[PDB]
Amino acid sequence: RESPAEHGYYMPAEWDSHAQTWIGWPERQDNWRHNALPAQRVFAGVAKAISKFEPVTVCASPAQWENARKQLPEDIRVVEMSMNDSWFRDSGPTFIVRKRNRNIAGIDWNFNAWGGANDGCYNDWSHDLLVSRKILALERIPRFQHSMILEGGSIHVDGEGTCLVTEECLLNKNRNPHMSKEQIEEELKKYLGVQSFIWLPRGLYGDEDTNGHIDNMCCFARPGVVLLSWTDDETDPQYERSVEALSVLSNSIDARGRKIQVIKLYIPEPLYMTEEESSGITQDGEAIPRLAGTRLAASYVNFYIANGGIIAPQFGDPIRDKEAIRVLSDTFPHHSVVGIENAREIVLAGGNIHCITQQQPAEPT
Ligand SMILES: [Mg+2]
Repeated sequence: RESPAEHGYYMPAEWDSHAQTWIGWPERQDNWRHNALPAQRVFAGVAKAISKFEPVTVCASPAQWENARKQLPEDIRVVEMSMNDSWFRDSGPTFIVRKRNRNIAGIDWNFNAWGGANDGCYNDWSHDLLVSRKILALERIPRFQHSMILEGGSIHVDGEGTCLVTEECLLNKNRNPHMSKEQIEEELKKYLGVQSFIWLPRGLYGDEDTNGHIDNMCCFARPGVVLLSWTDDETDPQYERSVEALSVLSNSIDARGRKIQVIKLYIPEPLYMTEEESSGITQDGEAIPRLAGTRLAASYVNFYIANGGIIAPQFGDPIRDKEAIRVLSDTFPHHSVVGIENAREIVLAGGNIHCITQQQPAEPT
Protein backbone atom coordinates (compact mmCIF):
# COMPACT_ATOMS: atom_id res chain seq x y z
CA ARG A 1 0.00 0.00 0.00
CA GLU A 2 2.66 2.64 -0.90
CA SER A 3 1.32 6.19 -1.57
CA PRO A 4 1.92 8.58 -4.49
CA ALA A 5 3.59 11.10 -2.10
CA GLU A 6 6.35 8.48 -1.56
CA HIS A 7 7.01 8.43 -5.28
CA GLY A 8 6.85 12.11 -5.98
CA TYR A 9 3.50 12.13 -7.83
CA TYR A 10 0.60 14.52 -7.31
CA MET A 11 -2.44 15.54 -9.39
CA PRO A 12 -2.02 18.52 -11.77
CA ALA A 13 -4.83 21.03 -12.65
CA GLU A 14 -7.20 20.67 -15.58
CA TRP A 15 -5.57 23.54 -17.32
CA ASP A 16 -2.17 21.85 -17.42
CA SER A 17 -1.17 20.06 -20.53
CA HIS A 18 -2.90 16.80 -21.60
CA ALA A 19 -1.98 13.81 -23.78
CA GLN A 20 -5.63 13.15 -24.71
CA THR A 21 -9.07 13.05 -23.08
CA TRP A 22 -11.02 9.89 -22.22
CA ILE A 23 -14.83 9.64 -22.63
CA GLY A 24 -17.19 6.57 -22.24
CA TRP A 25 -20.41 5.76 -24.30
CA PRO A 26 -24.03 5.62 -23.03
CA GLU A 27 -26.18 2.56 -23.26
CA ARG A 28 -28.45 1.56 -20.42
CA GLN A 29 -32.16 2.13 -21.17
CA ASP A 30 -33.21 2.84 -17.54
CA ASN A 31 -30.99 5.91 -17.56
CA TRP A 32 -30.83 7.00 -21.25
CA ARG A 33 -34.21 7.59 -22.82
CA HIS A 34 -34.86 6.14 -26.29
CA ASN A 35 -32.27 3.42 -26.20
CA ALA A 36 -29.73 6.13 -25.44
CA LEU A 37 -29.71 7.41 -29.10
CA PRO A 38 -30.18 11.03 -28.07
CA ALA A 39 -27.36 10.94 -25.56
CA GLN A 40 -25.15 8.94 -27.92
CA ARG A 41 -25.51 11.79 -30.33
CA VAL A 42 -24.46 14.34 -27.65
CA PHE A 43 -21.59 12.18 -26.37
CA ALA A 44 -20.41 11.83 -29.94
CA GLY A 45 -20.60 15.64 -30.40
CA VAL A 46 -18.68 16.08 -27.17
CA ALA A 47 -15.93 13.77 -28.35
CA LYS A 48 -15.75 15.52 -31.77
CA ALA A 49 -15.57 18.95 -30.14
CA ILE A 50 -12.74 17.93 -27.85
CA SER A 51 -10.78 16.28 -30.76
CA LYS A 52 -10.59 19.71 -32.45
CA PHE A 53 -8.22 20.60 -29.49
CA GLU A 54 -6.62 17.36 -28.54
CA PRO A 55 -6.87 13.59 -29.27
CA VAL A 56 -9.94 11.81 -28.04
CA THR A 57 -10.12 8.28 -26.68
CA VAL A 58 -13.73 7.03 -26.61
CA CYS A 59 -14.45 3.60 -25.02
CA ALA A 60 -17.69 1.60 -25.73
CA SER A 61 -18.98 -1.71 -24.47
CA PRO A 62 -18.73 -4.83 -26.67
CA ALA A 63 -22.39 -4.56 -27.70
CA GLN A 64 -22.05 -0.89 -28.58
CA TRP A 65 -18.65 -0.86 -30.09
CA GLU A 66 -19.67 -1.05 -33.76
CA ASN A 67 -22.38 1.66 -33.23
CA ALA A 68 -19.89 4.01 -31.60
CA ARG A 69 -17.25 3.25 -34.30
CA LYS A 70 -19.78 4.09 -37.10
CA GLN A 71 -21.03 7.31 -35.38
CA LEU A 72 -17.60 8.78 -34.62
CA PRO A 73 -15.11 10.18 -37.11
CA GLU A 74 -12.01 7.81 -37.55
CA ASP A 75 -9.80 10.48 -36.01
CA ILE A 76 -11.54 9.54 -32.64
CA ARG A 77 -9.92 6.38 -31.24
CA VAL A 78 -12.62 3.84 -30.28
CA VAL A 79 -11.61 1.10 -27.89
CA GLU A 80 -13.62 -1.83 -26.49
CA MET A 81 -14.31 -1.59 -22.74
CA SER A 82 -17.31 -3.01 -20.69
CA MET A 83 -18.76 -0.55 -18.10
CA ASN A 84 -22.04 -0.18 -16.12
CA ASP A 85 -22.59 3.45 -17.04
CA SER A 86 -20.71 6.20 -18.91
CA TRP A 87 -19.43 8.75 -16.39
CA PHE A 88 -15.70 8.33 -16.78
CA ARG A 89 -15.01 11.33 -14.57
CA ASP A 90 -16.01 8.99 -11.67
CA SER A 91 -14.82 5.53 -12.62
CA GLY A 92 -11.86 6.92 -14.70
CA PRO A 93 -8.36 6.94 -13.26
CA THR A 94 -7.39 10.20 -11.56
CA PHE A 95 -4.01 10.79 -13.20
CA ILE A 96 -1.01 12.07 -11.24
CA VAL A 97 2.48 13.22 -12.40
CA ARG A 98 6.00 13.15 -10.80
CA LYS A 99 8.57 15.91 -11.33
CA ARG A 100 11.74 13.70 -11.25
CA ASN A 101 8.56 3.47 -13.75
CA ARG A 102 7.07 6.49 -15.71
CA ASN A 103 6.60 10.22 -15.10
CA ILE A 104 2.79 9.65 -15.06
CA ALA A 105 0.70 7.47 -12.77
CA GLY A 106 -3.05 7.16 -12.07
CA ILE A 107 -5.00 6.29 -8.89
CA ASP A 108 -7.88 3.76 -9.02
CA TRP A 109 -10.22 4.71 -6.17
CA ASN A 110 -12.88 2.33 -4.88
CA PHE A 111 -16.40 2.89 -6.30
CA ASN A 112 -19.99 2.13 -5.30
CA ALA A 113 -22.19 3.95 -7.73
CA TRP A 114 -22.50 7.09 -5.64
CA GLY A 115 -23.37 5.45 -2.32
CA GLY A 116 -23.76 1.67 -2.67
CA ALA A 117 -26.45 -0.94 -2.26
CA ASN A 118 -28.87 1.34 -0.46
CA ASP A 119 -28.19 4.78 -1.78
CA GLY A 120 -26.41 4.40 -5.11
CA CYS A 121 -27.72 5.02 -8.65
CA TYR A 122 -27.71 1.37 -9.81
CA ASN A 123 -27.40 -2.08 -8.39
CA ASP A 124 -24.52 -3.56 -10.36
CA TRP A 125 -21.20 -1.73 -10.82
CA SER A 126 -18.90 -4.74 -11.39
CA HIS A 127 -17.73 -3.65 -14.79
CA ASP A 128 -17.28 -0.10 -13.50
CA LEU A 129 -14.81 -1.63 -10.99
CA LEU A 130 -12.28 -2.60 -13.70
CA VAL A 131 -12.53 0.54 -15.97
CA SER A 132 -9.87 2.20 -13.79
CA ARG A 133 -7.46 -0.58 -14.15
CA LYS A 134 -8.36 -1.31 -17.78
CA ILE A 135 -7.55 2.23 -18.87
CA LEU A 136 -4.12 2.37 -17.09
CA ALA A 137 -3.38 -1.16 -18.13
CA LEU A 138 -4.18 -0.29 -21.80
CA GLU A 139 -1.84 2.90 -21.45
CA ARG A 140 0.95 0.97 -19.54
CA ILE A 141 0.69 3.48 -16.69
CA PRO A 142 1.34 2.51 -13.06
CA ARG A 143 -1.67 1.94 -10.90
CA PHE A 144 -2.06 3.06 -7.23
CA GLN A 145 -5.13 1.41 -5.87
CA HIS A 146 -7.16 2.90 -2.96
CA SER A 147 -9.80 0.94 -1.02
CA MET A 148 -11.62 4.25 -0.02
CA ILE A 149 -14.59 5.29 -2.06
CA LEU A 150 -13.99 8.35 -4.21
CA GLU A 151 -15.12 9.84 -7.54
CA GLY A 152 -13.05 12.19 -9.69
CA GLY A 153 -16.16 14.43 -9.92
CA SER A 154 -15.92 14.94 -6.10
CA ILE A 155 -12.42 16.35 -6.09
CA HIS A 156 -10.83 19.45 -7.72
CA VAL A 157 -7.40 20.99 -7.68
CA ASP A 158 -5.51 24.10 -8.50
CA GLY A 159 -2.21 22.32 -9.37
CA GLU A 160 -0.64 24.37 -6.56
CA GLY A 161 -1.68 22.85 -3.23
CA THR A 162 -5.39 23.51 -2.90
CA CYS A 163 -7.81 20.49 -3.17
CA LEU A 164 -11.60 21.78 -3.42
CA VAL A 165 -14.25 19.35 -2.13
CA THR A 166 -17.80 18.79 -0.68
CA GLU A 167 -18.82 17.69 2.76
CA GLU A 168 -22.15 16.33 1.28
CA CYS A 169 -20.22 13.80 -0.80
CA LEU A 170 -16.94 13.16 0.94
CA LEU A 171 -18.33 13.19 4.49
CA ASN A 172 -21.57 11.17 3.51
CA LYS A 173 -22.58 7.95 5.27
CA ASN A 174 -23.06 6.34 1.94
CA ARG A 175 -19.36 7.05 1.24
CA ASN A 176 -16.63 6.33 3.79
CA PRO A 177 -18.73 6.31 7.04
CA HIS A 178 -15.90 5.01 9.20
CA MET A 179 -13.48 7.77 8.09
CA SER A 180 -13.26 11.18 9.71
CA LYS A 181 -12.47 14.29 7.73
CA GLU A 182 -8.92 14.17 8.87
CA GLN A 183 -8.45 10.53 7.69
CA ILE A 184 -9.97 11.10 4.32
CA GLU A 185 -8.08 14.49 4.21
CA GLU A 186 -4.79 12.81 5.04
CA GLU A 187 -5.33 10.33 2.15
CA LEU A 188 -6.05 13.18 -0.24
CA LYS A 189 -2.95 15.05 0.87
CA LYS A 190 -0.94 11.82 0.24
CA TYR A 191 -2.62 10.73 -3.01
CA LEU A 192 -3.37 14.12 -4.68
CA GLY A 193 -0.20 15.83 -3.37
CA VAL A 194 -2.20 18.61 -1.80
CA GLN A 195 -1.61 20.69 1.33
CA SER A 196 -4.82 22.53 1.97
CA PHE A 197 -8.60 22.12 1.50
CA ILE A 198 -11.69 24.22 0.90
CA TRP A 199 -14.84 22.40 2.14
CA LEU A 200 -18.14 23.76 0.74
CA PRO A 201 -21.14 22.41 2.68
CA ARG A 202 -23.24 20.82 -0.11
CA GLY A 203 -23.37 19.99 -3.93
CA LEU A 204 -25.77 21.60 -6.47
CA TYR A 205 -29.54 21.53 -5.89
CA GLY A 206 -30.86 18.42 -7.62
CA ASP A 207 -27.66 16.43 -7.27
CA GLU A 208 -28.94 14.55 -4.30
CA ASP A 209 -28.80 11.21 -6.18
CA THR A 210 -24.93 11.46 -6.53
CA ASN A 211 -24.49 13.25 -3.20
CA GLY A 212 -23.55 16.55 -4.71
CA HIS A 213 -20.02 16.16 -6.21
CA ILE A 214 -18.14 19.48 -6.46
CA ASP A 215 -17.79 19.86 -10.27
CA ASN A 216 -21.44 20.97 -10.43
CA MET A 217 -20.82 23.45 -7.52
CA CYS A 218 -17.53 25.07 -7.97
CA CYS A 219 -14.16 24.70 -9.53
CA PHE A 220 -11.07 26.71 -9.98
CA ALA A 221 -10.90 28.92 -13.02
CA ARG A 222 -7.03 29.35 -12.51
CA PRO A 223 -5.14 29.85 -9.26
CA GLY A 224 -6.84 31.82 -6.67
CA VAL A 225 -9.98 32.17 -8.75
CA VAL A 226 -12.98 29.84 -8.66
CA LEU A 227 -16.30 29.92 -10.66
CA LEU A 228 -19.42 29.46 -8.52
CA SER A 229 -22.92 28.24 -9.50
CA TRP A 230 -25.15 31.21 -8.79
CA THR A 231 -28.64 32.62 -8.77
CA ASP A 232 -30.22 35.80 -7.45
CA ASP A 233 -33.72 34.22 -7.31
CA GLU A 234 -34.14 33.96 -3.55
CA THR A 235 -37.09 31.63 -4.00
CA ASP A 236 -34.95 29.04 -5.77
CA PRO A 237 -33.65 26.27 -3.32
CA GLN A 238 -30.24 26.90 -4.95
CA TYR A 239 -29.90 30.46 -3.81
CA GLU A 240 -29.18 29.71 -0.11
CA ARG A 241 -26.54 27.11 -1.30
CA SER A 242 -24.86 29.64 -3.56
CA VAL A 243 -24.83 32.41 -0.98
CA GLU A 244 -23.56 29.94 1.62
CA ALA A 245 -20.66 28.91 -0.60
CA LEU A 246 -19.98 32.46 -1.42
CA SER A 247 -19.55 33.20 2.28
CA VAL A 248 -17.14 30.31 2.69
CA LEU A 249 -15.04 31.04 -0.33
CA SER A 250 -14.71 34.74 0.30
CA ASN A 251 -12.98 34.02 3.62
CA SER A 252 -10.84 31.27 2.09
CA ILE A 253 -7.03 31.66 1.60
CA ASP A 254 -5.38 29.04 -0.64
CA ALA A 255 -2.23 27.01 -0.04
CA ARG A 256 -0.01 29.62 -1.70
CA GLY A 257 -1.43 32.49 0.47
CA ARG A 258 -3.97 34.08 -1.87
CA LYS A 259 -7.41 35.50 -1.09
CA ILE A 260 -10.03 33.54 -3.13
CA GLN A 261 -11.81 35.62 -5.83
CA VAL A 262 -15.16 34.09 -6.70
CA ILE A 263 -16.70 34.74 -10.13
CA LYS A 264 -20.46 33.94 -10.21
CA LEU A 265 -21.59 31.64 -13.11
CA TYR A 266 -25.42 31.83 -13.25
CA ILE A 267 -27.32 28.66 -13.66
CA PRO A 268 -29.87 28.52 -16.51
CA GLU A 269 -33.64 29.05 -15.72
CA PRO A 270 -35.09 26.08 -13.69
CA LEU A 271 -35.12 22.93 -15.85
CA TYR A 272 -37.56 20.13 -15.41
CA MET A 273 -37.93 16.48 -16.57
CA THR A 274 -40.82 16.20 -19.13
CA GLU A 275 -43.24 13.44 -19.63
CA GLU A 276 -41.94 13.00 -23.23
CA GLU A 277 -38.39 12.36 -21.77
CA SER A 278 -39.42 10.28 -18.70
CA SER A 279 -41.61 7.91 -20.71
CA GLY A 280 -38.57 7.02 -22.85
CA ILE A 281 -36.90 5.46 -19.87
CA THR A 282 -37.38 1.73 -19.58
CA GLN A 283 -38.14 0.80 -15.99
CA ASP A 284 -36.21 -2.45 -15.20
CA GLY A 285 -35.57 -2.50 -11.41
CA GLU A 286 -31.78 -1.94 -11.69
CA ALA A 287 -31.50 1.91 -11.76
CA ILE A 288 -33.23 4.77 -9.83
CA PRO A 289 -36.40 6.45 -11.15
CA ARG A 290 -36.34 9.24 -13.72
CA LEU A 291 -39.65 11.20 -13.40
CA ALA A 292 -41.19 14.09 -15.43
CA GLY A 293 -41.05 17.54 -13.69
CA THR A 294 -37.79 16.86 -12.15
CA ARG A 295 -35.33 19.52 -11.20
CA LEU A 296 -32.38 18.42 -13.37
CA ALA A 297 -29.08 19.34 -11.83
CA ALA A 298 -27.87 21.78 -14.46
CA SER A 299 -24.93 24.23 -14.17
CA TYR A 300 -22.37 25.71 -16.58
CA VAL A 301 -19.53 25.15 -14.08
CA ASN A 302 -19.64 21.48 -15.41
CA PHE A 303 -17.49 22.03 -18.52
CA TYR A 304 -14.17 20.61 -19.52
CA ILE A 305 -10.66 22.11 -19.92
CA ALA A 306 -8.81 20.72 -22.98
CA ASN A 307 -5.54 22.06 -24.40
CA GLY A 308 -6.64 25.77 -25.08
CA GLY A 309 -10.24 24.48 -25.36
CA ILE A 310 -13.35 24.95 -23.12
CA ILE A 311 -16.12 22.45 -23.67
CA ALA A 312 -19.23 24.11 -22.09
CA PRO A 313 -22.89 23.17 -21.81
CA GLN A 314 -25.86 24.70 -23.56
CA PHE A 315 -29.11 23.85 -21.81
CA GLY A 316 -31.69 25.59 -23.98
CA ASP A 317 -32.28 28.72 -21.71
CA PRO A 318 -31.07 31.10 -24.40
CA ILE A 319 -30.52 33.99 -21.95
CA ARG A 320 -28.52 31.91 -19.46
CA ASP A 321 -26.72 29.99 -22.18
CA LYS A 322 -25.42 33.23 -23.71
CA GLU A 323 -24.54 34.68 -20.43
CA ALA A 324 -22.48 31.61 -19.40
CA ILE A 325 -20.38 31.81 -22.65
CA ARG A 326 -19.69 35.51 -22.03
CA VAL A 327 -18.59 34.62 -18.52
CA LEU A 328 -16.34 31.79 -19.54
CA SER A 329 -14.72 33.72 -22.40
CA ASP A 330 -13.91 36.52 -20.11
CA THR A 331 -12.17 33.84 -18.06
CA PHE A 332 -9.98 31.67 -20.29
CA PRO A 333 -8.45 34.26 -22.56
CA HIS A 334 -5.94 31.71 -23.69
CA HIS A 335 -8.55 29.04 -24.70
CA SER A 336 -11.33 28.89 -27.18
CA VAL A 337 -14.85 28.38 -25.76
CA VAL A 338 -17.06 25.83 -27.61
CA GLY A 339 -20.68 24.97 -26.75
CA ILE A 340 -22.51 21.70 -26.70
CA GLU A 341 -26.09 21.88 -27.84
CA ASN A 342 -28.68 19.62 -26.20
CA ALA A 343 -26.45 19.59 -22.95
CA ARG A 344 -29.78 18.86 -21.30
CA GLU A 345 -29.62 15.26 -22.90
CA ILE A 346 -26.68 13.97 -20.75
CA VAL A 347 -28.16 16.03 -17.77
CA LEU A 348 -31.40 14.01 -17.72
CA ALA A 349 -29.19 11.27 -16.18
CA GLY A 350 -27.71 13.58 -13.69
CA GLY A 351 -24.39 14.65 -15.22
CA ASN A 352 -23.28 16.68 -18.34
CA ILE A 353 -19.72 17.12 -20.03
CA HIS A 354 -16.91 17.21 -17.22
CA CYS A 355 -18.96 14.38 -15.74
CA ILE A 356 -18.30 12.26 -18.91
CA THR A 357 -14.55 12.98 -19.39
CA GLN A 358 -11.16 11.80 -17.97
CA GLN A 359 -8.13 13.93 -18.79
CA GLN A 360 -4.80 12.18 -19.24
CA PRO A 361 -2.03 14.82 -18.51
CA ALA A 362 0.88 14.96 -20.90
CA GLU A 363 3.78 12.97 -19.30
CA PRO A 364 6.64 15.31 -17.98
CA THR A 365 10.27 14.87 -19.04
MG1 LIG B 1 -11.70 2.39 -9.61
